[PDB]
Amino acid sequence: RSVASSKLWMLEFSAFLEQQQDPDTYNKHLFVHIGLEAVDIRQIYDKFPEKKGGLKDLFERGPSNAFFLVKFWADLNTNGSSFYGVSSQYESPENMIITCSTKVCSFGKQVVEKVETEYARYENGHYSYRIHRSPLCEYMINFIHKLKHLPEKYMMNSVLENFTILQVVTNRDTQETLLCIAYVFEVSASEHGAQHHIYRLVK
Amino acid sequence: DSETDLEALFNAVMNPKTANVPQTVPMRLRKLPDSFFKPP
Ligand SMILES: *C(=O)CCCCCCCCCCCCC
Repeated sequence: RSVASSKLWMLEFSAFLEQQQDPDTYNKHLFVHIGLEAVDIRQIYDKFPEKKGGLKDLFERGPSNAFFLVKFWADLNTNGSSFYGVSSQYESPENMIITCSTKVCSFGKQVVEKVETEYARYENGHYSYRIHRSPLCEYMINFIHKLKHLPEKYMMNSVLENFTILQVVTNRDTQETLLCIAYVFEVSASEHGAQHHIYRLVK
Repeated sequence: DSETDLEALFNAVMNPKTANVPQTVPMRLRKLPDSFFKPP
């Protein structure tokens, strides 16, 4: 359990493109997937929204054990019959109503936000939450299109330097930060496809 | 003043002569762990 505070653990996260070849045949490509060294949070504050409710405000309010930075190397090697989606799964000892707020940022400015409410399912003494095949927003689809249509790989990384995602998972009733994950991106150059490093964010 | 929109973002990299996006410290030049740029 890497991405885990005291109250919530993210077991699974992936962004994918699923293509329907025919009614019985589907090809799925994963862009990124999950399924701890410390980083000075001050080194990344500029890459994320500021002011009240922003990364700094959230981190200062705590708890500090809820804050993570994920570095993704994204696999972009993939080709009206397409679905761009994201799936994620969480476990908790507690039965909560949680809100998952995902912000896409460019040069630290919020460009789009997706907000999702999730209820618990009892599963083996604990509770599971699943965001199943959430449609990827058009901005993200468009961003991926533009990325792949850049001449050179070095250009993709130059664009990605200033593209981040902030995911904040909150107890809806109490507004306690259960998980806050900052996502940073490079393009995968590896023969093993998508990779990742997970860090604890510290003061 | 600089722009911060989708076309401007890619334009800045495709045609650097006409770039008008905020300027930043490259991640490689920041105080970050070595593993940050060495994938597994
Ligand atoms: C829009 O509805 C929500 C914003 C996107 C959700 C985050 C999914 C992570 C996307 C990673 C795709 C890989 C491209 C670098």
